[PDB]
Amino acid sequence: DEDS
Amino acid sequence: RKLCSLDNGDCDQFCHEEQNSVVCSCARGYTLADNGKACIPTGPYPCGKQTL
Amino acid sequence: IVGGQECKDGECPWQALLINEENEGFCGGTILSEFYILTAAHCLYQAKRFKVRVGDRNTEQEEGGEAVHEVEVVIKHNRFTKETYDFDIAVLRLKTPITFRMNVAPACLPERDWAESTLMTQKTGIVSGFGRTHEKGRQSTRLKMLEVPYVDRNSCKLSSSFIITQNMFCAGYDTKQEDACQGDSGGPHVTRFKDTYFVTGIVSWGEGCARKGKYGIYTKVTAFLKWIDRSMKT
Ligand SMILES: [Ca+2]
Ligand SMILES: [Cl-]
Ligand code: NA
Repeated sequence: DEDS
Repeated sequence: RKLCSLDNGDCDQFCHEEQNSVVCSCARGYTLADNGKACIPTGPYPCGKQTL
Repeated sequence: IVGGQECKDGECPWQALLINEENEGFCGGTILSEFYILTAAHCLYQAKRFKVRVGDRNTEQEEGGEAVHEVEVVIKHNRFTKETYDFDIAVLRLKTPITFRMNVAPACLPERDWAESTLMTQKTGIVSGFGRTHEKGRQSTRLKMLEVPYVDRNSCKLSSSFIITQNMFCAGYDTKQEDACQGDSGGPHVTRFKDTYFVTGIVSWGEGCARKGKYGIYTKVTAFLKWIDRSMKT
């Protein structure tokens, strides 16, 4: 994701 | 009424407002006291406390 | 740490020290729980193999109370970039659990919205580490702490030759000779609130150390609370  | 902006809603730790009322909560390793305010450690080295 | 003072025994018990192959400290960390340490992603590039020491008060002698733990897993933010130091965060899962004791205890993770509205609006936080005691100087053998004022985002962006992202904040002094420095990265910035210390920052970067017109730059832990939680579920 955008926070992986 | 209590507010998080005044004495942290009387909360020991976390304060938030839900449906216009203060709700207190605590970090992991603490239990919210019966009064709905205080945070009671569940063991001897609770987070965020300097050691004695 | 430039300026500040030595931590007394029991006063900074959440500090961890990342030690390299020659058992020398090169970065800090914050104890989150028995198995997890918070640190800076950029520290991962500074030793090819490292372990974690807890309970140390004097790096140049074994005093009792120290313990070393091997790392099982490193969990690095996948958006970390050396271009800007954005996303300067990693979590370490230890192979063996820490035994909490005198001088060894976790810092609390705060609730995210309250952290932003209540913790980040406190006047000061506390940064600690074994890093250099002056810019281009030597590392401290003793653990030091330092109270650092929060600095507002506008002032910090004005002061800075490099981008300040939403994942960073600034703390310290304009001209007073107190700041974090090289060797402190990864270590705790904690904010005290009603007698409990909460993790609010990770020492990340700066232009020099304690330089006039520059601040210390910290990873903003509130921006990563969900990420930190998830990091303990790989
Ligand atoms: Ca020692
Ligand atoms: Cl241990
Ligand atoms: Na400065």
